[PDB]
Amino acid sequence: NYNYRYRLF
Amino acid sequence: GSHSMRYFSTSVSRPGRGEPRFIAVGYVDDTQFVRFDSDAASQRMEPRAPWIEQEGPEYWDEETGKVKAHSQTDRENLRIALRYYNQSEAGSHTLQMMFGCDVGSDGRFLRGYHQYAYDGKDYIALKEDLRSWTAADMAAQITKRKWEAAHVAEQQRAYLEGTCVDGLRRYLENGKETLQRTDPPKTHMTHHPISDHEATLRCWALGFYPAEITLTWQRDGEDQTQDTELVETRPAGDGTFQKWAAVVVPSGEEQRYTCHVQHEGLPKPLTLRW
Amino acid sequence: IQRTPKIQVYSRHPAENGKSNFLNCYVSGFHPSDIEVDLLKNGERIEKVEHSDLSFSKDWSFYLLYYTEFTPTEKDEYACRVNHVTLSQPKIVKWDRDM
Repeated sequence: NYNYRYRLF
Repeated sequence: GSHSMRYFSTSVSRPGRGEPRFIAVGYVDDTQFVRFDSDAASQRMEPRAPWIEQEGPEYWDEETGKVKAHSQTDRENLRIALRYYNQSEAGSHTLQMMFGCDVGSDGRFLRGYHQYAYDGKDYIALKEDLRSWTAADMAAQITKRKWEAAHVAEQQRAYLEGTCVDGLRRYLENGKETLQRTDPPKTHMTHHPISDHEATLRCWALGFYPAEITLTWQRDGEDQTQDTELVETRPAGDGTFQKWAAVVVPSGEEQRYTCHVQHEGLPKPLTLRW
Repeated sequence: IQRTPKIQVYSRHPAENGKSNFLNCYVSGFHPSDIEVDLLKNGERIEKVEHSDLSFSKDWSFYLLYYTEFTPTEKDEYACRVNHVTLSQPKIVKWDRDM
């Protein structure tokens, strides 16, 4: 199960 | 004992040669089970172990959504980095990330990870408390500050203690016959004259799972750390692994040297003499 | 900034002449990821050669396995030829039946 949230630098 | 789930992803910018390629793979322990290739011509998260195909099409519909997402995110992050670092738009740069979790013998949560690396080197990573962040240089603190006003640790912490643990536990039942095995190493020794004064002794460990293993030589019970030649643990293909250790010894002294093997699937550690 | 690859050439099982095997080139610890691995039989490139999917280690270095079914015979010499930017000429490693 992959991650749900992803952020920009 | 314990088990681990890992997803690793590499984005790589190719200026002029087109667009950032994005590759991602998943592991339970040391067995690869899913993948995604931005240049696949399928644009779907694919299976790589037999026991993940039993999952239905809504699974493949979902995971493909999460990992196409993240691919575009890092594709931009490659640009933000070339900004924060003042680099030219003709060079190739690499963005790498890993995340996952480790669980005990009971399936309880043990430790989680969430880290990034720019161009081979530590960039930012989540601490062990899963509360704070560890930036590696000035550019990553600009990002470290951003990610505390956003409470991103809160978010990632929620994934790790919940979704990450939940799904691993599921796969550990789906593939219990492949994933819960321990295969002990078959071990043999080899022997070869370099000159009329010396010979090589090579200690071989074949066909084991999982990958952890120790191979050490001794001379009269004394550790021979610096004259030992020790290769990286390597994959056999079928999902076992190999490793060997080698010493050069003087002709006629092969009896003082011994080679010790430790593994999960070995009750007692082994010892092998020529 | 950039690390050279470590190259191992070997068979899945010890080399019985006339019994089918798998020839492996494992490459590990390199950076950047961009790399070329080729298998050679008595010099010539082996065509149908599969490889694993880009993965990396606890320390951000990359590894890859390149492989091909084959049957070792008495007169045949194999090798692995690795093309990476750290190398000025592609490094070639001969398959040694006891390595």
